[PDB]
Amino acid sequence: TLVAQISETQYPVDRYLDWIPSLRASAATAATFAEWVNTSMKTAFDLSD
Amino acid sequence: DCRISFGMNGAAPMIRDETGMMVPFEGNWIFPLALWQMNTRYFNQQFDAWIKTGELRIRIEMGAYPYMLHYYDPRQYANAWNLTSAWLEEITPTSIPS
Amino acid sequence: LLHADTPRLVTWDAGLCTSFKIVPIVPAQVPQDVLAYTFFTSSYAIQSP
Amino acid sequence: SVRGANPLMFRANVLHMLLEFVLDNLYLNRHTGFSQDHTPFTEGANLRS
Repeated sequence: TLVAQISETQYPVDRYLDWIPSLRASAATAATFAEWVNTSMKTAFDLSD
Repeated sequence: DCRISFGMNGAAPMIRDETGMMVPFEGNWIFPLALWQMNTRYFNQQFDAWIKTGELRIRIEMGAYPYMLHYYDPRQYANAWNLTSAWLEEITPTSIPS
Repeated sequence: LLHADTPRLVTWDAGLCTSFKIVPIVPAQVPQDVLAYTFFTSSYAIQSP
Repeated sequence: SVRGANPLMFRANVLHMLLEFVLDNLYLNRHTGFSQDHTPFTEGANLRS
């Protein structure tokens, strides 16, 4: 759901903020973003694996 | 597409409209921020003398921007050029200060 | 005839494929009387193609 | 003459030059890495290193 806001896909989730400007991100930018989305959840739920 | 021609022999310098007309440095304009962010040093040499004491209004379309606000005593003198020009000299091809 | 050499068929090129470069012949008159030195993009070290 | 050339050898030297020019450009174009444009110049292009 979060990568579909900054990238372009055909998966419909409802476009909850569009007035904030961004770029049509490619795979490297989306992977860097998804790594932070990963490590925030790992840091909060206290996982290591 | 904004190309700037200096006025020769006392003419006013001009800049290109999106339609195709050249216009002088007066009035009310509308920018995307990408124009300035392309030309952040060329436009400072051209426009900062006209914004400060002349008659030029520029509306820079952004959508979103973080802000830092200063307060002033309204019983005193207050001039915001040393903040405005400090912002305009620092917004750069990658980033933007608040 | 018992053992001959082998040719080098596969060879890779990583740079941009061209053979026609553009050479400057004379210099340009950037400090001049008529226009000020602020018109030229060479005064700001803007890289041009 | 160090700087002289026979005018009856011009076609032989031109075909000399063309054969060297064709034999030099026998390579294969190689894929290298890419990078997303963070500057606002292009509208999110994929530029190559």
